[PDB]
Amino acid sequence: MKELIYIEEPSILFAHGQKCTDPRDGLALFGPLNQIYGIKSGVVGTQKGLQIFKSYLDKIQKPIYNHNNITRPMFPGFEAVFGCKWESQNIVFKEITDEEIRRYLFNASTHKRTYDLVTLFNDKIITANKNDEERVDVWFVIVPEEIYKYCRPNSVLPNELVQTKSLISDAQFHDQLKARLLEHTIPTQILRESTLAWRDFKNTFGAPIRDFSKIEGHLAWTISTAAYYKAGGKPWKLGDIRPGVCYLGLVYKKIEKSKNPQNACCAAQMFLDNGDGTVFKGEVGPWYNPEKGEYHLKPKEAKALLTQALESYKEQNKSYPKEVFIHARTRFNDEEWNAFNEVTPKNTNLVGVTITKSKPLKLYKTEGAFPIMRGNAYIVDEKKAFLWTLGFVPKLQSTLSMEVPNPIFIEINKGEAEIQQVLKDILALTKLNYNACIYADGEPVTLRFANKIGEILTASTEIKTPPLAFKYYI
Amino acid sequence: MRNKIFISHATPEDDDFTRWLSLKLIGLGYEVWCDILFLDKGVDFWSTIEKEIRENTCKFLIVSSTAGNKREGVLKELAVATKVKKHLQDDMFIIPLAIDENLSYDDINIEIVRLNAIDFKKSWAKGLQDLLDAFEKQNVPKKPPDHSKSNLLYQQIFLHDKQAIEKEETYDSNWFPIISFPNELRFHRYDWRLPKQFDVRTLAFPAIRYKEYLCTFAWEYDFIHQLPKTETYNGQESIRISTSDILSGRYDTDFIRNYECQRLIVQLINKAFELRMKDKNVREYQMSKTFAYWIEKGKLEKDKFEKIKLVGKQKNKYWHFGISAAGKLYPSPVLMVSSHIIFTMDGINLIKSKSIQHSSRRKQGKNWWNDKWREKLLAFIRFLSDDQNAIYLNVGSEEKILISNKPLKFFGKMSYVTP
DNA sequence: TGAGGTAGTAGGTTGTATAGT
DNA sequence: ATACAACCTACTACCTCAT
Ligand SMILES: [Mg+2]
Repeated sequence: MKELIYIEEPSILFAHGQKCTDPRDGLALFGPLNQIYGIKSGVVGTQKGLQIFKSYLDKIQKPIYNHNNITRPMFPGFEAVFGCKWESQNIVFKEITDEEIRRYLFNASTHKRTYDLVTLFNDKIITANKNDEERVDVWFVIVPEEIYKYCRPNSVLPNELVQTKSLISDAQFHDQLKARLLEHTIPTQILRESTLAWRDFKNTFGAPIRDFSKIEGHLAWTISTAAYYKAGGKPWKLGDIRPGVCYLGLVYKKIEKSKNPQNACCAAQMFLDNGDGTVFKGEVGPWYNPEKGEYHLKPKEAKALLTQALESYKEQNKSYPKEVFIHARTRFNDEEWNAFNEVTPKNTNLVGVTITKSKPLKLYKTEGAFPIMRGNAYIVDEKKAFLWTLGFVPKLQSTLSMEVPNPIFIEINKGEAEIQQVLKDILALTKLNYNACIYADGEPVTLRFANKIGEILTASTEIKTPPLAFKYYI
Repeated sequence: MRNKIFISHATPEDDDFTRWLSLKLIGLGYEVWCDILFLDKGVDFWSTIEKEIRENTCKFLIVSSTAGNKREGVLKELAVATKVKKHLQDDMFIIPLAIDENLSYDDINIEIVRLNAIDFKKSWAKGLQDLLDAFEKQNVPKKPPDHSKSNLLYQQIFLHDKQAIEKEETYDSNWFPIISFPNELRFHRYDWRLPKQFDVRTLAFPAIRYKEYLCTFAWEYDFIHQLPKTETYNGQESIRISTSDILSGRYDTDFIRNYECQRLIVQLINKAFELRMKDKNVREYQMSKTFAYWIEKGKLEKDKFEKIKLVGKQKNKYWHFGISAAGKLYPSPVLMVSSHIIFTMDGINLIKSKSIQHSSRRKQGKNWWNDKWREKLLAFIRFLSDDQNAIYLNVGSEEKILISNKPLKFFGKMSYVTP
């Protein structure tokens, strides 16, 4: 009968240095870590996209409740929560018209249809951003359903709507929207017309196609928290993070396009204690592996990434971090890590950590309907452990994983450290996701956004963008 | 002397708002008397209220909801402020807190119909500003704000009910430790007897092609009916590598490393499983990855095993608990069992399209909670067991793999009060 | 919340070396 | 020619977002 230790739930700190455990509750109680001058909000949608976007801004000024406001805290009202106005009176609109939608959307190719609406919005955005004397804090892309519907690979507009046959015989519109706006830094928050006005999008039966009455305030939590973060300040910080740690989340994405099936874009994201994050864009190499079904790096690119991270760290924090954890979902090959080793200052500790959500050690509590609460952990070795970032949470009286939770295998693949600290830190890192405002995520933010990030790297490959904070990459 | 800000309220209708008001007020510097904070146990519970509204209550805040004006307890709470409305002889003593977007004039109680509107309807913040800016024009007493008090409350009070409690609780894995492994693993230089073109997964024993030697826990003599002209193989010629070593890492041949050997046991284990379920009373669901094993309708009495219900019904489709076998060697060698939900519109004829199966699996899962998923699994593995303490898997006639039918239990001090 | 998309992982299907004409 | 190497492809359990 093995024994579980437990990890105390990390505390995230909000306004007035007061830290608790639920951002939803921490912001509601005190508000954000750095209160901000009011968000100027700019809109890039249909004339209808505005009224909907105005519907929400008016809507989230007043409180909006979830189905059960224990498992999901209510949303007091933007101004109450964040102590600043996200006003609907104050909108900076760049219109798009159905004529523009119809003209560019109807192309036979998805991609030529996709890439071009994307270029439409950017010009509409970039023209407003670059040319404008007036200043908008976040650009909100309010996507008519017609766009979301057809602007992905594998969605087939019928052969009886195409006006032009394809000129010849990636393609996700929003990620591309972020990626093309990537070179010139502008916060892009992308919303769907259906979501902001979901009761005005009835189905054939007359009920709404997607019904959100259960969670409507939770939405306001996710959007404003992301809205807030894009507009500048961060909602919160990690409450008790030891000084001078560096979290490096390793991201890759195979480029399927290349004839040689190893072109895989690479990156690293740098999290400290905030989760505002810094995405260090690495360049395109042979990282995918055929034999090993794995991602890896040659030293020379790898040294550049570590140093790009370290140096941008030192420019940010005036020293080299005494501890650097690199997270990825794969093990490290001894060459790639010895590449990191060299770049590193002599006394900084470099720790490689492999967070694999394999399917191991599903733990079923013996008595009761609820599963093990989150923070339970199983330590296999001094090096490898099992962490439950999912499972029952008392301040929510809900399980985070809605079924029986899967812990995450955590192995200090390379470097040495105290697995207990590792577990702790990693439990700490789930808390930093500013965009999806929840109690905690399943993944630490280091690796949380990889797959979404993975698109945005490959989506725009010509650029050589500077290291950037998350809001640009979100 | 009188300092507090007594809040009068309907529970649980206005709890969301009163908890927000009080706490935003308490952290702003005010003293707020609210039923929300205490856990009263006296006959003076009401007198406590009365005593406090009587003497020390500077401001009466009443939630002006529909429920609040119609609530016997809030109407009784209101009774005193008016009674004490005169004593103080200040007009703004009572403050209706209009949080309800839908108050008809008729609901609002007459005393407070008259008074001025603290508009929590349009935005909770503006009115927080209005309630305080009202608290500026008349000098209601304040301390310099310590939000630390604010959430000392929240964290101790509200979260009192439910948090991590120093409790003991055990949890059962879905890992089922292998018990006994064949004393050796041997490798047969089968040579002319082996045919590479042949498939051995109808060889009723776990066999695989590794280099030009033959890998299994079955002793060479075991494949006869489907493998002729092999009485020609020296019993000696074959490597006989000590299994009790391979787990350790004691075995590292530069010809093949242990990492090679550990991977090799698994296909066998999972095959030993896949063959065992050929003959252990369960129809098999095929997913591409590996097979899932769901007992058919009626095999257990009234579709129950050992008091558990491992086959049931959903809509017009029966459900049948199924399991899978991953075998993993590390840290401790175990058989992993992931749980599944197979589906059949009728007792024993499997549904065709997984799209229905996916939607059903999701639909039926909502029903099962941690208690339920565990029992059914445990029982399913209790089900298969071919004796008191374990399962048999048949690598061969004299060689068997024995897996414990009850999973590693983990005991953890620290758990939560079940709601 | 939930209709989605993603990430494991096996393999059978498939694309490359060997080997002999 | 095949005797094999290394892919690629369903299928499913989870987990996320044009949230
Ligand atoms: Mg989100």
